[PDB]
Amino acid sequence: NIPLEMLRELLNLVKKIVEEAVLKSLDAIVASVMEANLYYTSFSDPLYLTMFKMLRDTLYYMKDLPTSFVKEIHDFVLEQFNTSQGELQKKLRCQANAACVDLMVWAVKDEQGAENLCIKLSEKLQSHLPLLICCLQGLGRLCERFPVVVHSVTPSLRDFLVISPVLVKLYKYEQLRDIAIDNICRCLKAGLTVDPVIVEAFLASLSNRLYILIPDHTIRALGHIAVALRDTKVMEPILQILQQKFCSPLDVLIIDQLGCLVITGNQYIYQEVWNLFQQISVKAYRHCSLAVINALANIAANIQDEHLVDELLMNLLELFVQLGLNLGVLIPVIAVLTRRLPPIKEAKPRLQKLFRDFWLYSVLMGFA
Repeated sequence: NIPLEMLRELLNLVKKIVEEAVLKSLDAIVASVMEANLYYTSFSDPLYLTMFKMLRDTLYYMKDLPTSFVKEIHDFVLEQFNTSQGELQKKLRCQANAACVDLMVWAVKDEQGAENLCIKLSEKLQSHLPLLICCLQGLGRLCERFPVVVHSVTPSLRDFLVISPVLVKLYKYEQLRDIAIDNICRCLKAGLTVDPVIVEAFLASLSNRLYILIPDHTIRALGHIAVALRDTKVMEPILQILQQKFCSPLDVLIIDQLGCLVITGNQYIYQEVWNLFQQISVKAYRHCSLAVINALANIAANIQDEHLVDELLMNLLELFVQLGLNLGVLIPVIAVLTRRLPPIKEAKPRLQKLFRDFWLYSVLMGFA
């Protein structure tokens, strides 16, 4: 229960300490002391960064604020931003600038103001790195708060992803990419929260873009959105898209995505993916022969439905007994699966027959 006048005097303190003349005087006395003869060298940038960081933090989570206070806060941050940013267009000031960005997005309460903020950030994006990442975070948060401007911000984020010279120069890394796709997923979920038809338009647009090294980014985004909507008319479209998108070293990470897709825990999806893997194994794209079993190695450790566990165990036992008619690589996954279960006492005699056949084949081949 902080009374308001303490906030007012804190604003007075912060506006008094951001004076530049006092900084110049401190620099002059620092020079006098240095020439008179110590850890710090220049106080201006560190003091400014500390003061802006505390300004951002100490007014971060505080709520229940009427109109005059927030409008004057917005005045402070906008005038400081205009004075500061419009001068370095010729180091550590970017952190303070990003603090100003994070503070000013809290002090907005009008949809038109949000639209103006999005327009300015879109203008600055399509051309310091902390400033860009904080701009992306602010765009994501603002889109999360206001569902109206989602269609306004949907293209601005996609055009950068589908087309990034800075990333190309950096390659010759991925944190910005993953935070960007996370913001994309948050924007999509916020949009579909209010409008049940925007997601269909977005998936149609991404399918059209896929039709026309962008496939790697597209596949990663598709995997991220698919795992994002695991709970929720939405799983069937992505299922059919991934079914129809098959077909080239680009197939290495597709099954990697399928391994994560297995986690969702749907009987039909599990049957489809297991049938696809069985067909691939029977045919043996020879290069994928290793990759697929690697996917199994990842699948074996990420199953939580016991029904799926026993079904997978039976399926791989049947696959092993069928392939007997090269076979020494299928044991590690069985060991990993069986190390997660207590010793078995009795079950369906089908399991007993499968185990007996497996041991018979093992002793025939002399693996023991």
